[PDB]
Amino acid sequence: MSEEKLQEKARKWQQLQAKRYAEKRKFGFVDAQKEDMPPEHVRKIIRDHGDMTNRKFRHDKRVYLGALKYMPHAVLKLLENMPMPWEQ
Amino acid sequence: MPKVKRSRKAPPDGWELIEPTLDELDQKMREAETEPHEGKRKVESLWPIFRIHHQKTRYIFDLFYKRKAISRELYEYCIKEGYADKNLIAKWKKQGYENLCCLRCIQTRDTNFGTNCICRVPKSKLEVGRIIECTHCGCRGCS
Amino acid sequence: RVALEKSVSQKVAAAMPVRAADKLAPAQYIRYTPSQQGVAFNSGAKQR
Amino acid sequence: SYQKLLKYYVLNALKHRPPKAQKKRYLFRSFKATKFFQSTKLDWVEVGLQVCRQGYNMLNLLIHRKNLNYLHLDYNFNLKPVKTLTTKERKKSRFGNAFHLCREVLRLTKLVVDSHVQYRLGNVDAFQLADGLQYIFAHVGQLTGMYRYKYKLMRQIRMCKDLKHLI
Amino acid sequence: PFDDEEPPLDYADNILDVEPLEAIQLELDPEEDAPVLDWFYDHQPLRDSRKYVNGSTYQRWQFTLPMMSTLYRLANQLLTDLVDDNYFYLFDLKAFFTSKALNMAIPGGPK
Amino acid sequence: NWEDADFPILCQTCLGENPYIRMTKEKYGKECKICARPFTVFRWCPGVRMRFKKTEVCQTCSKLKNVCQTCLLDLEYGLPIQVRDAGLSFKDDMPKSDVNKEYYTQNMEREISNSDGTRPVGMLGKATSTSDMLLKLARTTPYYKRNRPHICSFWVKGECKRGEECPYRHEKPTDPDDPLADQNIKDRYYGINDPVA
Amino acid sequence: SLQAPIMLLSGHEGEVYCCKFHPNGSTLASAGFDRLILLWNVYGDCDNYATLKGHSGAVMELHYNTDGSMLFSASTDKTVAVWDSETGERVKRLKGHTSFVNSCYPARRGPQLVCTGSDDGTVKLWDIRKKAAIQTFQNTYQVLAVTFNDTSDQIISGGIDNDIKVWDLRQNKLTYTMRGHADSVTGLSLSSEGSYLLSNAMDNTVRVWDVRPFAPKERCVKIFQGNVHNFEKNLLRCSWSPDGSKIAAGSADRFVYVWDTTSRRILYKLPGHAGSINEVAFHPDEPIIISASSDKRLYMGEI
Amino acid sequence: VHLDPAVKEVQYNPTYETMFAPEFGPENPFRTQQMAAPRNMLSGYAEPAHINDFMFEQQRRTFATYGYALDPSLDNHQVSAKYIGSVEEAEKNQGLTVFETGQKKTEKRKKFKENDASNIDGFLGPWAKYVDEKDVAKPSEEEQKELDEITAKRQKKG
Ligand SMILES: [Zn+2]
Ligand SMILES: [Zn+2]
Ligand SMILES: [Zn+2]
Ligand SMILES: [Zn+2]
Ligand SMILES: [Zn+2]
Ligand SMILES: [Zn+2]
Repeated sequence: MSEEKLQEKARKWQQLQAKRYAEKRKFGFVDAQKEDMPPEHVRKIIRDHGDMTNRKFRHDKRVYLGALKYMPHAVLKLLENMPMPWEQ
Repeated sequence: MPKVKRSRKAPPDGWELIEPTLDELDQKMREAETEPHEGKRKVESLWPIFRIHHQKTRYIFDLFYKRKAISRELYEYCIKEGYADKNLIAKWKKQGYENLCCLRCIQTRDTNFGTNCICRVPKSKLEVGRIIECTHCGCRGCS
Repeated sequence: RVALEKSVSQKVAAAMPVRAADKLAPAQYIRYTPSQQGVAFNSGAKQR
Repeated sequence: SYQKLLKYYVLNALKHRPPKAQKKRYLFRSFKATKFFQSTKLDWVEVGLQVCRQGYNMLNLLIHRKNLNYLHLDYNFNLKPVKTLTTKERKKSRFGNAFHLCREVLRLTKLVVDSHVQYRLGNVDAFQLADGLQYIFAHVGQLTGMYRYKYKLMRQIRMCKDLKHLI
Repeated sequence: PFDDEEPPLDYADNILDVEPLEAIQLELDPEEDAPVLDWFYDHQPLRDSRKYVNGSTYQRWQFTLPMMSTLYRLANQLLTDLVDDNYFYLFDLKAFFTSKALNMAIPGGPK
Repeated sequence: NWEDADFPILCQTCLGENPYIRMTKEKYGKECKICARPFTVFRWCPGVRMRFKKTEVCQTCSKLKNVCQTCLLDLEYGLPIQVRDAGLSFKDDMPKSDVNKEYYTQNMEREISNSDGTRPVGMLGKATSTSDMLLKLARTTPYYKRNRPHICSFWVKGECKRGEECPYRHEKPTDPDDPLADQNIKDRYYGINDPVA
Repeated sequence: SLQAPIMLLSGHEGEVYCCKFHPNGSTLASAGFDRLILLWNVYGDCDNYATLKGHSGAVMELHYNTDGSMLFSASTDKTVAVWDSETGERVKRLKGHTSFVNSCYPARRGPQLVCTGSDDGTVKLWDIRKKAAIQTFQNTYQVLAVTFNDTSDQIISGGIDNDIKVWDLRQNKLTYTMRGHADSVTGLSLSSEGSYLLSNAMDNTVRVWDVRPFAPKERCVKIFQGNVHNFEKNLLRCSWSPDGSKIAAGSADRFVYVWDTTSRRILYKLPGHAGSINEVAFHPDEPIIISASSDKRLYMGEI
Repeated sequence: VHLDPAVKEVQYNPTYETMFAPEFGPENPFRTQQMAAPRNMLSGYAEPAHINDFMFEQQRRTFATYGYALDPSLDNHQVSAKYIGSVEEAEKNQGLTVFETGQKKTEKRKKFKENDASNIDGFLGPWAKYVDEKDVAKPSEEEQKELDEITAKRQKKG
């Protein structure tokens, strides 16, 4: 057809093939790594979730009980990294 | 009263001109840790932590890549001491990712459908004018 | 033997619940013909 | 003590079947591939205080879910009844070796962590911290009571006495 | 250490701001313990030095003979003076296996 | 038993106006509101300003009574169960008391699993004889007003601190001085005293 | 029918963009989105043996030589790798496009030549011995499909301008234009005789065009229907039977259409394909059809 | 004209004449819209598609942003293509998607910016609120009183 419509069809094929065959969309693309969080996040989560007697966090009351079956393992790593009397 | 350092060597050269503000940001973080949740939702009470962490990291990032006001040594001291985030900076140096909130808001393992948050969608491609508050972060449009 | 080994594996999966805890991303598509066609119901289509 | 430690070395060396090459499992790599886990970096004393609070919360959530409101788990992991119990309440609240063994593991970890906490508060010393940890790992059978809920730990406990005679 | 009815202390206010203490950390001679003194009491001592270990996985170490000499005379209190294993003639592993296979004990050995 | 089925049984005014739908499948997420045996929960977003609906009852409790799993209305006509049973017969007689309900559920599920898995098990022969008055009040266009977020209970007390970011509606709740506002789940399911019906 | 009823060829992790029959026809090699090319012996038990890696893109176009000794395929990263059928080693790689290579063809008979087309709007002629482009033909719109005539004089290119273009190797000029498609052309293929070229397009119609010294001048020789394209915008390729009697072309409706060469009548329309079909190929001796699709599986239909 | 209507999974390679000829005879009158449609499990026919992720989510977000999309049906009324949605805005905006540079560019909203991270209790990088739209939404002048009435009517029940 007209030159403007062919230009529009070319532009909306170039953008499509650009975003559809991007290098972050290949077959064995292992996506990015989970990174370190600010240390205050877990601190305020433990501070707000107190003795678990607040009503607001009652939906997490189930989850904590399940975490009981990993409390031996969480003990082991805790004592595996004890800091060595020459360390402060 | 200040942050206990873990280097025990003296801090580098230009330390004394960035310390009032770092301690003022550090005093600001200790406010947000101790705020009681009352009229703050369960996810909303963690939003100030990510905002102040963004701010501290942005401050060192501005003094080293924009203003050139700090050497490599003082820069890498602030990263080691926890004033700035090494991984958040490495994303800000990428091409599209330059006002990113969090590392949660680009993590695709954290979402149901394996995607970023709507935080990261350009406001021109929402085309509707809807208001956004990211649940991870509180952000309204990084990208 | 192929039919019985599958049920064997499904019974044996209970014995160790999480040693190398599970992994899941076969996110898939299904093409569905609603079978209660209306002019305005899907929006405008036979399938979804 | 030296003779018993020699016997332990010989029993280690004798019944050594080779490592039996398996498929590697990586529990913590499968936890942080999920959306329910994040990762940070923290002081060891802070994580130890966290682990003690979490285990305390787990054990008394197990108590409060079984409606056992007449029991009390104190902060040093002693389980005591609040009142005098009936026969039915005593038959109901009898725990097994799992609950008590996990409770005593948490008691030992809280002994270690509170030693580090009274170090980091500036209350004790560094040398007295070392001697306190040495007493903790030499006297588990006198400071915890783990032996009552699993008796085979005497194999460990005697061995620690042997090391205390060795050193 | 803490009483039974005492709630556990919060890290963020009781411990977070306190300077910890002096550690134990023996004073090293700056001339005699020279190739060791800069790094000997760090956590993972020579970790970010590519000449002595690889990377941050901290898996393979490569030291120099002055370093091994200094680490050897720092550790004399925990080591032995036995140059050859002829000391362990009847007192080694296979001898004790022969003793367990029979009813024999060794006068300084296991029963 | 469990249920463990793929792709729920949905109508078209609950499944949304988008032909392109994302839903999540949770394996044994909730229990049935009727059967109380746990099933596979499917959860999607219907449209843009909608509510994130999810399936409420089992595949089995929709096979027995020919309804959608979330709105509990007919698949073919789209009317309440008491209306469709009024325009037909009522010979199911599912038990409402506890042990009889689970016994009948086990046996009818055995009858389902001893068949193909495609038809209404008892409603088919009475579903041949149709086209009563119920065809003359069936809704032609989708009623997308169900798929709509709840009244903000902080805004009713005048304390909605989210304001414009709150996804819940800032509009009138319905007057409780109304027969149309009681509406139990089980009353709508078993065809007993449904005021809409 | 030779030992083939239907079978099933699997192994692929992504859509199978192309597959061609061994010049001999005894063996086969396929490749697609998986950046892997698969060779499965057609006869006996149909099992692959040699895999050819070395592609940082989608092995979009896959081809064979008249002999079939040398196989060359075109990837999406703007680089074409040339691999011999025997020993499977990247033997001659030619890199001259600034964008994705959409397709490639190898000249039969005459001294070795290779043509490529890409999203940069250019068409390039390669001599496998030079490690450099011989000629470059700037179009202006993205080029999707390219083939040589049997005389090795002309290059036939299909783009997104709905117009098949013919290039003269000596003049380096736009010799011919073909009108007749309403939308982008996705796949071109010459008859074994040189006589006719088969085209698929987004205009909903399979068109045969005749290329001859003496041409009617309006070369819409025949039109066939049934082949559907949709929102996936997959490149669609079509093939001639060994004797030129049958025409196969893949579709996005998972149906393997095969019309009659002389009467333009749908001879076959086989199913058994879950996802859109990307290429259909004919065995050179026997009536065997290899269908490749986005469902990552192959079938060996026997007629 | 040669093969059974539906059993499934033919072992030989069929012909177009031997599988797709229509069934002879009249339809039975003993089936409804649900029973006459080739349904798979009580509500329609569900089969595993293999649509590209990008194109699917492109059309999905195009509908969710505007209100139109292409048709993902296999054949439908036989025809190469058509659009499904609010069809009037498809040909208006030439059928663009979200992933493409738009035609319309006007009326952008205004918000704060203090991107410096130097002024404490003044920084808001990407947490910047709009200047026009505002927080807590107290309802109206009569909405409050009628909500007080409806809560009072709730109080007369329990
Ligand atoms: Zn964020
Ligand atoms: Zn976000
Ligand atoms: Zn953001
Ligand atoms: Zn049910
Ligand atoms: Zn419904
Ligand atoms: Zn609200």
